[PDB]
Amino acid sequence: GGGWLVASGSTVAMTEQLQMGFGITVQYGTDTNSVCDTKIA
Amino acid sequence: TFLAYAQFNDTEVPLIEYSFYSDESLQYPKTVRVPYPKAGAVNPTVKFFVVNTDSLSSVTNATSIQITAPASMLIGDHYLCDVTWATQERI
Amino acid sequence: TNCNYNLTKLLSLFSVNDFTCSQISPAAIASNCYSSLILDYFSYPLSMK
Repeated sequence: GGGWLVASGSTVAMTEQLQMGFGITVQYGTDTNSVCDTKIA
Repeated sequence: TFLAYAQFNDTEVPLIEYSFYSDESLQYPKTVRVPYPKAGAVNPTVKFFVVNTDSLSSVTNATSIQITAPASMLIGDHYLCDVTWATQERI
Repeated sequence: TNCNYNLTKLLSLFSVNDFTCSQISPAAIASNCYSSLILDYFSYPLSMK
């Protein structure tokens, strides 16, 4: 690319308990919804 | 409403040292040490913050938002040379 | 990809503080059937909700 990459980072003091984050993405369709039909059993 | 502040870091800045003799009764002279960069030496670094003083609280350590220098500065040694407020909410 | 899931399995284990969705509701996100399921996790402060 020819220049520089630059970044900066910030912090937050750790809490006593520990707090977390969870992101979810679900995908439906198109004929295979198998998290709750082409299985043998 | 806001209080903007700078933070300087002299960690790697060389010390100048010199004697202070003081009053005739001080038996051993005091050696004064000052971080002082000479031409070419390692410089202090600077970071910039703003705190909202209206939302302070004793329940909670204040939150200082760090405002980061432009990219053209980040690539090498720089200084913060001016701080001017434009409006109640512009800096 | 191909399995099934609880919330007894991994959500009563935590103290849930906030729960937001888009084009779905949390109730649904617990109920429904999916072709695919993605779970990203990280450390993160409530202070930056």
